[PDB]
Amino acid sequence: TTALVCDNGSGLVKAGFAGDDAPRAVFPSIVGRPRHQGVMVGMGQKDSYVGDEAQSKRGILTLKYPIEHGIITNWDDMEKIWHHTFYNELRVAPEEHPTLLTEAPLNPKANREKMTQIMFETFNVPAMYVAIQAVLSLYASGRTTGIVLDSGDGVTHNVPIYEGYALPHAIMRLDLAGRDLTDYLMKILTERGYSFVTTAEREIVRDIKEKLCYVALDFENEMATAASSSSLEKSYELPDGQVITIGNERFRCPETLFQPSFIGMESAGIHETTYNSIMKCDIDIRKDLYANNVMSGGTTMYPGIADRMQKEITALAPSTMKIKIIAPPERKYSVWIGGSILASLSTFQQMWITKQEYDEAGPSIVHRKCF
Amino acid sequence: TTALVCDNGSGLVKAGFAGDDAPRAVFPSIVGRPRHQGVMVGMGQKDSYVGDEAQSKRGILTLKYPIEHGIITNWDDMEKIWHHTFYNELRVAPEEHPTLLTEAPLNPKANREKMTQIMFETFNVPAMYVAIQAVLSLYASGRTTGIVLDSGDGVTHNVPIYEGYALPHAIMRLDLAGRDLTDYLMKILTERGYSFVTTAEREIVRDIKEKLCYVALDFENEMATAASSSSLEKSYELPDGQVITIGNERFRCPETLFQPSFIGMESAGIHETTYNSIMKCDIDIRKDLYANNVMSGGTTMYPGIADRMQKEITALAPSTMKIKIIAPPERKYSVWIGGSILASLSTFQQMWITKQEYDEAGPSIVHRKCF
Amino acid sequence: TTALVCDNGSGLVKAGFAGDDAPRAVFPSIVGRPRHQGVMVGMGQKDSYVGDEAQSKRGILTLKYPIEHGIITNWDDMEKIWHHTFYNELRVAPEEHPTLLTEAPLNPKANREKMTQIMFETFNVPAMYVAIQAVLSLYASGRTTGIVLDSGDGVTHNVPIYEGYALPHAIMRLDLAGRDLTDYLMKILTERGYSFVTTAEREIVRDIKEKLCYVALDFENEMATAASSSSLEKSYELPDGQVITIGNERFRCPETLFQPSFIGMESAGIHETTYNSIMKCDIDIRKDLYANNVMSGGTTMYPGIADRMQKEITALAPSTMKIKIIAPPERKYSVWIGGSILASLSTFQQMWITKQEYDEAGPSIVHRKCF
Amino acid sequence: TTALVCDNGSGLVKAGFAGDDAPRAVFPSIVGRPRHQGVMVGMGQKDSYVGDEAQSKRGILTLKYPIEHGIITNWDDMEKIWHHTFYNELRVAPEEHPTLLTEAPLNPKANREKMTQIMFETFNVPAMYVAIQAVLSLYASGRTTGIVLDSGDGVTHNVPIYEGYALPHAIMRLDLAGRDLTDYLMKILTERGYSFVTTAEREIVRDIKEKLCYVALDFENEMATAASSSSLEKSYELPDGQVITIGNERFRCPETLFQPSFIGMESAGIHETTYNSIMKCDIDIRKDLYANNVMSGGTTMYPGIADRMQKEITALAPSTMKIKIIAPPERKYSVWIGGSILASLSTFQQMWITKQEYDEAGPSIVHRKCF
Amino acid sequence: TTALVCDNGSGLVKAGFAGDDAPRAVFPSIVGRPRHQGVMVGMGQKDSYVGDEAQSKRGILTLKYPIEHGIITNWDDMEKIWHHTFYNELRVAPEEHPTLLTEAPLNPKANREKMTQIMFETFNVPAMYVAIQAVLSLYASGRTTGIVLDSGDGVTHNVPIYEGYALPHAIMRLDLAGRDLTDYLMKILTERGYSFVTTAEREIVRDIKEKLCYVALDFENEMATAASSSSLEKSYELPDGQVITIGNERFRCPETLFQPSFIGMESAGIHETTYNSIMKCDIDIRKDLYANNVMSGGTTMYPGIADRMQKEITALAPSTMKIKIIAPPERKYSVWIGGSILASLSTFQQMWITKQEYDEAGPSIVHRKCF
Ligand SMILES: C/C1=C\CC[C@H](C)OC(=O)C[C@H](c2ccc(O)cc2)NC(=O)[C@@H](Cc2c[nH]c3ccccc23)N(C)C(=O)[C@H](CCCCN)NC(=O)[C@@H](C)C1
Ligand SMILES: Nc1ncnc2c1ncn2[C@@H]1O[C@H](COP(=O)(O)OP(=O)(O)O)[C@@H](O)[C@H]1O
Ligand SMILES: Nc1ncnc2c1ncn2[C@@H]1O[C@H](COP(=O)(O)OP(=O)(O)O)[C@@H](O)[C@H]1O
Ligand SMILES: Nc1ncnc2c1ncn2[C@@H]1O[C@H](COP(=O)(O)OP(=O)(O)O)[C@@H](O)[C@H]1O
Ligand SMILES: Nc1ncnc2c1ncn2[C@@H]1O[C@H](COP(=O)(O)OP(=O)(O)O)[C@@H](O)[C@H]1O
Ligand SMILES: Nc1ncnc2c1ncn2[C@@H]1O[C@H](COP(=O)(O)OP(=O)(O)O)[C@@H](O)[C@H]1O
Ligand SMILES: [Mg+2]
Ligand SMILES: [Mg+2]
Ligand SMILES: [Mg+2]
Ligand SMILES: [Mg+2]
Ligand SMILES: [Mg+2]
Repeated sequence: TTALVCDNGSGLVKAGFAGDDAPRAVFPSIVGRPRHQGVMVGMGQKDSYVGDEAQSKRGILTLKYPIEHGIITNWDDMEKIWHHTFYNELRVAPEEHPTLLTEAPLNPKANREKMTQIMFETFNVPAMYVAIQAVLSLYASGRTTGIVLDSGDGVTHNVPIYEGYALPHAIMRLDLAGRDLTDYLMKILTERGYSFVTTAEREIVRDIKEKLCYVALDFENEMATAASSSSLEKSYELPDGQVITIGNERFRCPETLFQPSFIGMESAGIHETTYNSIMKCDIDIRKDLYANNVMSGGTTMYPGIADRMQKEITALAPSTMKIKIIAPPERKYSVWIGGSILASLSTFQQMWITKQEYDEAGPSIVHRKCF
Repeated sequence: TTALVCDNGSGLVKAGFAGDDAPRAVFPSIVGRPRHQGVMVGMGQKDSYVGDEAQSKRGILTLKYPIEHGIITNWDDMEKIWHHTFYNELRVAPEEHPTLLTEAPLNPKANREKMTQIMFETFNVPAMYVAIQAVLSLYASGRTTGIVLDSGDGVTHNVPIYEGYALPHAIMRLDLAGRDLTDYLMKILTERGYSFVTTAEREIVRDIKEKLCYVALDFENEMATAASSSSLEKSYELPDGQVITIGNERFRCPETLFQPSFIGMESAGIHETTYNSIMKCDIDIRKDLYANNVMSGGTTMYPGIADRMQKEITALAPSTMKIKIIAPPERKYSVWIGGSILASLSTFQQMWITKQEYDEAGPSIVHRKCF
Repeated sequence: TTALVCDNGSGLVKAGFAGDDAPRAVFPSIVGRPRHQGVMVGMGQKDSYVGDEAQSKRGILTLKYPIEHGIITNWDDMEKIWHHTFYNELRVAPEEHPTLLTEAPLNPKANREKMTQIMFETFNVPAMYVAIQAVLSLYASGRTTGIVLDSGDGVTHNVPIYEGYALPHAIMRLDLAGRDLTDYLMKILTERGYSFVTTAEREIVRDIKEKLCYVALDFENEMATAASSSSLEKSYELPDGQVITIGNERFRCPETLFQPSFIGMESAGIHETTYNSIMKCDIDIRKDLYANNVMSGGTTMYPGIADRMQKEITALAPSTMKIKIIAPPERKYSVWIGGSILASLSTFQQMWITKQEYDEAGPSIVHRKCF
Repeated sequence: TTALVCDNGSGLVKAGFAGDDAPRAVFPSIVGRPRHQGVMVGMGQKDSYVGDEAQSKRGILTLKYPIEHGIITNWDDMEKIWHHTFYNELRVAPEEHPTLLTEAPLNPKANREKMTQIMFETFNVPAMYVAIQAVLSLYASGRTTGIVLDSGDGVTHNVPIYEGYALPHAIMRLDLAGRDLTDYLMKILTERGYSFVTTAEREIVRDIKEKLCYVALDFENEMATAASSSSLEKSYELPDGQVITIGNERFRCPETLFQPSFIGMESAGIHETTYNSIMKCDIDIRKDLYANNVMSGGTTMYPGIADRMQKEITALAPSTMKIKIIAPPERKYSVWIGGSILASLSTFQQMWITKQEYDEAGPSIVHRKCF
Repeated sequence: TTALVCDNGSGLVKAGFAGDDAPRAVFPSIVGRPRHQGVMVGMGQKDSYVGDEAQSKRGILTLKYPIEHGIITNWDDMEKIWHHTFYNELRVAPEEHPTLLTEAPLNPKANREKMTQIMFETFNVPAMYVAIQAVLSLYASGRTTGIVLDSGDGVTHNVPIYEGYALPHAIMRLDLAGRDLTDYLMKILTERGYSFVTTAEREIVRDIKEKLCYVALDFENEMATAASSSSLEKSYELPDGQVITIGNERFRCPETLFQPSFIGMESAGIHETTYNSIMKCDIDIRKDLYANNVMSGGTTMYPGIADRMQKEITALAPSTMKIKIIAPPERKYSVWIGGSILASLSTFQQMWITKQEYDEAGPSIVHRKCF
């Protein structure tokens, strides 16, 4: 019965089977609650919508994510989703086969531990394993050496691996991610009278940025040219047919990844976060890391993110260092892909945590890391 | 013994049984009082006529409605009618079975509360329920999503429902209704020497408008073409054989629904009342509301009301929004039909307020709303 | 050559010049036709008497009013009168100067239109204007805010004006007027054997009521005290010296204005007609209207009409509202006075409809209303 | 000639001179248009009333605000007002001296830009400056550190300032404001049969809430005690002397500020809006912000708003944090007061935008922000 | 006018006068820059805060150290501090008297040279001298023989002195110091959801470790006992009242000094660094060094650092060697104390480098070392 791979991340959940080349089910990790009145209850109707069903009824629901900044903040809702994923969407009964879950590095221990508990107690998972998202992304590329820049709506992080050996001590992690980009866009659009405020509207704004936003190659020049009407300006058609003129914001929003101060984020831009994480490692390694900068995660789907990353990291490094950014198609699936690969590996099977094994050992087992 | 459905609205009362496809008894909610002399009393004769009996003797009675603008202004008379409805007209003894009553949203609480009191104290109703007229209208259509424009002689109102979930916060209500249309017609006909002034005459005028009036598709053009004698002009034959030439008024009266200022009504025309009520709701919903504009209530029987509504709402909305007005046959029965349907529902039975239940709880129970 | 002001109302015609403080000619709008035999024709003699000449020969003429309920019912006769007014009585040739005519609001359009036609075609009027009687009455008072209760033998009506701005939408009009009072008096006097039946006799009865009738302050008490012989009873001396004892009728006739049902008039008494017309207007206005109740028109010459009006309107209104009825001397001339004033205004001259202007434009021009 | 300070906000305009301790002229930013008929035009009379003159004639005008939600929606009308303010009401000729204008943060750029344009092109303003309302409010208090909760009928917003340094990144803004409170009150009063619907009536309702409404300290308990007749109930005397019994609504209306869902406002109550805005800022700052919660703006004149705010914010914060709400007298003038102070500052003079300076630079200059 | 002693180290600057028993001024060598917005400039306000003033305004500043790992990385900022130290904080004018500066051994020559330059060119220092921190520490103890383990937030180093004669050839130096401990603590606290990321927050974390951290005597046993809730766990109260539960980390952070690999530091723990530095020296000396292990510097304020150091160094050495660690009170002032002593010595005066002397000789003079 093989095994199930579930990219239970923030934003979207991507699930499919070990051995598949792509997730079979992709949908938002969103729980929607009937906003007006109470619910109905007596006439059924529903007091809870999940993912794409929440999207169908979006406008009458208060939308909540259970995961924020890579952390399961609302366990009740997350549990509800998990059920709705493989149990309802994939037509899978827990006990049929074991499953792979993921998380971003440097989470609170409790995040992983409680997640595990649920898999074994709420569900009948017959063996489970948790892996670092960035690591999986590298597996998807097939490389054994490089920097993984994994950036979603939850978190942005850098993992450094060299010839199969990870370097724990230099892993970087930022709260700065897609939701901050989204929130910033909601804010910045008030400059032109386009006030989005509800959770439902927030999702529209996300739709906008995923279609129109791009990374300024040279922000200064883009701002200069933005003083003149041009191809910069786009007309976004809303759900109710009214249209929005997007100007400078089309690139100013992505800009925040390189100038975090825009949103109050007292930090370094991702080009420096990356640079510095490389600087933290031995000089004997750095040369290779430079030429294997694997970029993945949905925020890296912005057009030009690779081009400008290349530009700025090149500027920071010595001119004699050759830098190469890897940015394949399907970056949005990279982690999941890695998972499919991982689970299909013969050797890997020894890493499974059997429910019984867990029951015998207890919580702490989920942090073991041999490979 | 099933249950009784009673559309106890202003204007007309339409009663029949739960499970019927149409009301069995339809008649005016009018109380007539012998105008000349006193009454008779000693020789019987009668000091009160109701509905169709008042119509028979119309010309010697002062006619009063007990309900005005959806509010039971004269309880004595309304009580008298209720008796005369099911007790006399339908041949029903209260206690045989429970009954469904209706009202327009945003009434004074006392309207519902006192009505309830009477059902349980004056009559022996063994369980009673009150429903919003617009909601019922939507049930009659069978849709779960849309705008209900319910307009009678009492009030005009807009209710927005989405996929089974009502949106309380955006319900609109106007005093502007059929009696204002009627009163205006009485007034406007003095332009041609046709002065109607009594309550009895008022009813004639109502008869006129229900036969000849129509909604101008393009009011301006109709006024222009009205400068020439044509098919516009009609000869109405009065009760005593004298005839009336109706001109421009044939459409100028319905015009007031779109230009309320004609009667001093500082408001927005119903095309804007509708438009705005949609604007009040989330952009994620508006698209669907546009395509499910359910129009019902007797004033919507004017020929062309749908055509022009379509025209003007289309003009207000974006050209990319598809708008569809639903305007079935039997719009005049829609609310009652919905009631028959509602009462026939198995689930619905839990909503009944048992007389005992009321007696135990008290007044406030009539505003509970779970479903 | 200034201009001519003509209060061409029902009952009496009052004409004088713009700038005069009172009409120069006042006489009945009555056409009398030799009742017995034919006429004479061959020996001249006359087949038509008008106004005061008809009064001279009253007893051998059938008297007809051309205007009834404010409407020119008999154009032939009205035309004849108009000639006899300014042409014969005032010694004026049409073309010397323009003229102001009046009418009660809510007349049939044709009333005004045909009147206009005659002024320009039968006569040589070099510019003409028609004004609402009530409006003019307010001008005579000099106020810019108030209720005008204008009541003659033709009609009774209420006009509401606020700070120079009329409120069309709340104008009230009743058929109930002086001729109904007169007719009722003719009828009620048969109780004591004083049967008046001819048109000539009708005029006597009018003379009676204009001398003896008064408004009961408290009708109930007056009826009670009327059971005892007192100052109530008066001896009216007829044209032939016989005398009439008037009792209760002396106030019971005016009573009908407050209890219209007495004459079959299914309506509200004038105290409620007034009250309600105020209720029809915005709460922000009503307070002022209460304190500016301008009463005018000949029927308001009954002693006590103001006192009782005050009483009953006060009762209807809230005790905190201050009510003041204006009832100057010369109420019988108020409309005409207003006309004199109006015509003397510099600004007003732009309102004249030049004969040529009319000829060019046509009928419809008489309903323009800019000021 | 000093300078002019003009709190050109929504609702009311408060103008006075730099150095004054209070505005000299305070009046509604309302434009009224003769509702019935047309206007008059030819006889003058007026086709436009502003502020207190519109209040005088309130009942015959359609009242419009030009500013809605802090945005000048109707420039024609706003221009008209500006003229009527200092030009007519204060007896000031533009060019005599420079002026200070204000606006709520996060407005559309065009709001400020167009406003500027008018000051320099329509008027002869010799130097102008625009400031954030909340900032000015803090200046009025004299503090350099704190939270400014500025809430009017337009918008509600939170600004955080620390030791003279603003924190742009954590400014909050809500549409939820006084007009929503007012509109809600209009609606909620239909429960007791007090239907207010016109723009004129809306102003009455505002008058009601400004006199009777208060903030429930414990809403639940107030609702419980509201089941019994008590001091809760008040008799409001309307403009026409009729009285209104206000019950639960007297506090249920203010309740919406803490439970926005009441009006469909999918948001957080102002106690959480405030709390969260503090949470958005560094832990090293939060302690001070807690003890300097400066509340201002006219909606904060509701009795008990401070008491309950204190209660709920205290509950949300840790028990060890000391919280202090500043709520001086003259909260309604706070912004203007700050303006007077600001303009009187020597240093501040460098911030003026000279008309010439603007003409040379152009639009963008109005968003400069050095201090 | 005596002389000034300035422990211009990383972390804190401790200044006082030659002859004093303790520094008069102690404050952080931190420069803070207004993080949000720009600054203010025009209204003054300040664009730079130093030490305790930066602490006052901590939360709105980006905090930077100018010294890192014992090296003045940012000269601009360090210069600024020096001014703010004696010039502003101590109320001293440079030229009043000569001054003693310090540094950690094995710095880049330029560190000392540039520092000197500034003292003579930026300031008017009339003679200056630079001494090795460890040497001074030994002077403070009063011993002439021993190992000085001087460990601050900048660097950790070992100096060996025997009977007044230093042994240059065996001086050890590590980057591993207090900031690594601090940074590690920031990281390790994410295990329990306590994410500190800003420079301001970093300072809080430092405050935490300086209050709660201690050195595990037996790390293994502490980890074992840490599996059970006990006295290990502490509740730290943050600046905003929220509390933090510190567990294992309370000793795991100090552990890194003995197992540097925890932070990627491929080195030997300080117990072996010390041991080995002794091994590097002649067997005829080692015996004495063992009995005079002078520990100083702020990181040695962790409770138990002496106890465990004793334990582990004893284990490494032969059982017959007597080992004694000196760990007086005021270890945090040791270097400065030594400086006060040094400057007060008569003989020592010959070591001063006169400004003129420097000007004549040039840069190289600062590395002379006779005594
Ligand atoms: C409508 C929408 C996007 C499309 C806007 C429309 C199609 O285009 C415009 O009309 C531009 C037009 C505009 C153009 C030019 C100009 O100088 C001043 C204003 N924007 C406004 O007026 C603002 C008015 C407004 C109210 N608070 C605000 C807060 C900030 C900014 C604006 C507003 N405005 C459209 C909205 O607020 C509305 C209502 C706000 C939602 C919650 N209440 N917005 C929305 O509901 C969502 C769907 C976003
Ligand atoms: N076309 C796109 N352009 C930019 N960002 C995108 C695009 N599609 C998705 N994203 C962003 O990627 C994130 C969602 O996908 P993903 O990053 O895979 O989520 P997660 O990594 O949390 O599973 C969001 O930030 C989303 O907006
Ligand atoms: N043929 C018609 N054309 C227009 N209006 C009609 C017609 N028949 C009935 N009406 C109007 O509908 C109202 C009466 O029916 P209805 O609206 O159902 O009353 P209610 O809704 O109050 O029960 C009146 O306004 C009536 O004039
Ligand atoms: N003394 C009076 N008392 C009561 N009514 C009078 C008196 N004089 C005239 N009227 C009434 O006024 C009307 C005639 O004058 P008027 O009202 O001015 O006529 P009109 O208004 O039609 O020009 C008649 O109803 C007449 O009886
Ligand atoms: N006594 C009061 N109680 C409550 N609210 C008030 C009171 N007086 C004024 N307000 C409200 O304050 C707003 C008007 O004053 P203000 O808030 O200063 O307007 P703005 O801030 O837009 O200038 C309105 O919401 C008004 O109802
Ligand atoms: N109570 C304490 N416990 C542990 N370390 C401390 C304590 N107080 C200060 N320190 C550490 O000492 C260093 C600061 O003082 P110090 O070591 O004298 O600085 P420096 O030596 O650079 O002048 C920092 O590492 C600081 O955290
Ligand atoms: Mg991801
Ligand atoms: Mg109906
Ligand atoms: Mg008259
Ligand atoms: Mg304000
Ligand atoms: Mg040190």
